[PDB]
Order: sequence, then structure tokens, then C-alpha cells
Amino acid sequence: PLTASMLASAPPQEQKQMLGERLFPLIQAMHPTLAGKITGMLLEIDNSELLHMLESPESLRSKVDEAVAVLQAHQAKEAAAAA
Amino acid sequence: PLLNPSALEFNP
Repeated sequence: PLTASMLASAPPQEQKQMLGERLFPLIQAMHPTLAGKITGMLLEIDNSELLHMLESPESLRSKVDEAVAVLQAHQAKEAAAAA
Repeated sequence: PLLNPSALEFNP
């Protein structure tokens, strides 16, 4: 289990790496092809929010739904621009 | 606002 205190002694890029290694396998179980992209999108948010999502499966699942909708929106935006 | 669709991929 990854805690605020384990993150606190690491430099910020290492903190994002440690959160990433815990989130990636959960996100990969949901969306194997998008797991790298969705993990990257979630790592941009506040570390406190990321620790909450590792403790609350319902919060993580909703945030992954937000990431999937955001990717769909971006694909639609690009299709609108090309048409 | 919403998540960033241009975020860099995480590679584990």
C-alpha cells in the first residue's frame, strides 16, 4: 500500500513514477490498450487526488470514465477539423 | 477543468 508518507521523501518526478506503477495495473485491467495513455492523463492531477483513487475503486473507475470521454472528445474534435 | 487529452503516456 502506497501512502502520502512514502511519497513525501521522493522528488516530484519519482512521486509521479511511484503513483503510476500502482495505478497502471488497475487501469490496464479496465482498458488494456489505453492504460498507458489514461495513466499519463491521471498523473497530471494533484498527488492527493491520486492517493484517494488508489484507496477508492469507485473514484478511480469514474476518473477513468472521464479520461475515456476526454479521449473520445479529442478524436471527435480532430474529425470535425478534418471534415 | 477536464483531463488533458494531450498528456504524455506513462510507461511502467
